[PDB]
Amino acid sequence: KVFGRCELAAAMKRHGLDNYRGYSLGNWVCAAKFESNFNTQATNRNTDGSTDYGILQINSRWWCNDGRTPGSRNLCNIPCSALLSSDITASVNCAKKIVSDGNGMNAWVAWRNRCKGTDVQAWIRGCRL
Ligand SMILES: [Cl-]
Ligand SMILES: [Cl-]
Ligand SMILES: [Cl-]
Repeated sequence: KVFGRCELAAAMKRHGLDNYRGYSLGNWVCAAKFESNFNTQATNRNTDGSTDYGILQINSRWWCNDGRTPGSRNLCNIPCSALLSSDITASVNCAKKIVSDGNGMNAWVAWRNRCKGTDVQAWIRGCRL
């Protein structure tokens, strides 16, 4: 599923991400934009052989199992394929664990490089939330 911007903002809001660990909703929408272009089916292979999955490009190196990332962990206790669903529940629940891990949203390289410190409120402008 390719979410509309406000569609995803509303989905993220109802799933409890607005100000989760102090990150306003626009931060999450911005991260999703640059990680996946709002596409739940986004996947990308990393140089180390792990793969990023879904709307927030969650990495099999640590967070999910895909059976093809040797020596990795599965800290969200989920198949990586669950992170590709049209329903963002699994991705959101796992994201909550990731952002609580120590470095906050810096865990998402695209957030650090493209969202952090910017006017992220613009990402939820005009949205019915
Ligand atoms: Cl957009
Ligand atoms: Cl915001
Ligand atoms: Cl933080």
